[PDB]
Amino acid sequence: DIVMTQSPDSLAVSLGERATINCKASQSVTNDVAWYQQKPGQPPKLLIYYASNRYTGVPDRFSGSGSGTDFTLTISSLQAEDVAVYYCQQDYSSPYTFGQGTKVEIKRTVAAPSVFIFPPSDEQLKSGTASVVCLLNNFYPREAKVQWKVDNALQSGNSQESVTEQDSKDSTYSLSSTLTLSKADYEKHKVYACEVTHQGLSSPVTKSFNRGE
Amino acid sequence: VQLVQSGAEVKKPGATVKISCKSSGYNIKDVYMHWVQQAPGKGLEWMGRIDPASGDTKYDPKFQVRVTITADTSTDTAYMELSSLRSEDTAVYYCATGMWVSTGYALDFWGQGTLVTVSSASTKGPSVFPLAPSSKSTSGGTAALGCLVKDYFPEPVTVSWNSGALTSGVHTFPAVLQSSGLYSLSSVVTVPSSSLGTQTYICNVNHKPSNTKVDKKVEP
Repeated sequence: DIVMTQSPDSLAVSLGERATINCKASQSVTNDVAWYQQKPGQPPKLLIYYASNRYTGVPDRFSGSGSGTDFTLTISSLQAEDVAVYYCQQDYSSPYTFGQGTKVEIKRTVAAPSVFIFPPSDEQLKSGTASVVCLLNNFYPREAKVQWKVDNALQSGNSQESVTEQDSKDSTYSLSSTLTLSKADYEKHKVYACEVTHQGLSSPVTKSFNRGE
Repeated sequence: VQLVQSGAEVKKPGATVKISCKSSGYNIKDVYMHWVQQAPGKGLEWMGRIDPASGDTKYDPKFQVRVTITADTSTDTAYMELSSLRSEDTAVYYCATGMWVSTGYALDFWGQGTLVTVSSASTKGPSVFPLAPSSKSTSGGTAALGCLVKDYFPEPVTVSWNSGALTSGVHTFPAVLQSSGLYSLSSVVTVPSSSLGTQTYICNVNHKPSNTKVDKKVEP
């Protein structure tokens, strides 16, 4: 019933730059706030408690500040291991609400994806459904748009996306989109194309095949 | 000092679960135990606390109605029970606690996580289909191959290439739940195209819940 709004929702900083998250409580909360760090898979870690006290073992990079309703976590010089989501939490009163979290990620030079397109296996067409798969691998930043078109017809409700975690070496993202349709629909139509829009692209790149080739 | 939680569960809608969480190394009854929920790709959300000495619980209204937290000081383990399960209850559940803070109810110690899935879907191994480009010329010297791993339940699957021999350039995607009620993902790998198909690229998929290891030779 106290609401912890933190911003930004996503932070991208170069290796060794500073990192500022902050948190706004809906209601004066004194010094009674902790920050935590979570990484994919792992349970969370406590970094600061009581607004500005490093839990022993946590290194000097991390420091918290503020009291009342406006609080901030600082990361002096980001490092490879600091990529994670960062959460804010109040222990002032009845329900100890967390914030929604800030994703902190390594800034990288921009890079467009390499787009690849896969037609369905004859092996799958026997079961009576066709999955067409478009793969944009190794791009940064994550923000990417991808539209399916079957014979020039913008597809709408019939596909799904998935996205990797940022890469340890590359600091890049890969994405796949999968268009599902029936064997009939697949056999009636002819040109299957995905079209990708991204910062690093100077204008959209289409990858396409025609079924019968 | 460790909190060890119980294993992943798969539960029909309208069922009830009791996740446990056991504590070594410190006196359970001297400190609070908190449970927290994390919906797939969402934030942490505080469910409720319990005082094992008293039995005294506080909850979040969101969770009061349907969640009961209890603690058994005889086994130094704390339990969490949701009734009237629901697909949106699918999330990882954490017990947590604080006892080396020294000034606050902040939680320095957390469990593995315990995954609860709620689904009407039945246990089912995946069907595996090769992702290769049309033809062939193809790139260069750079092509992508892969594996559509489709229609399985529950999670998880282990994908690998060439029985582990091949790790570079491989990305296995976060599984995705379809309207089936079943999971589908794919695994892909960048390779040098001049080297193709001098080398075969087999792709090994393992779904322990349905006792299923399968294998695809991928070729364009």
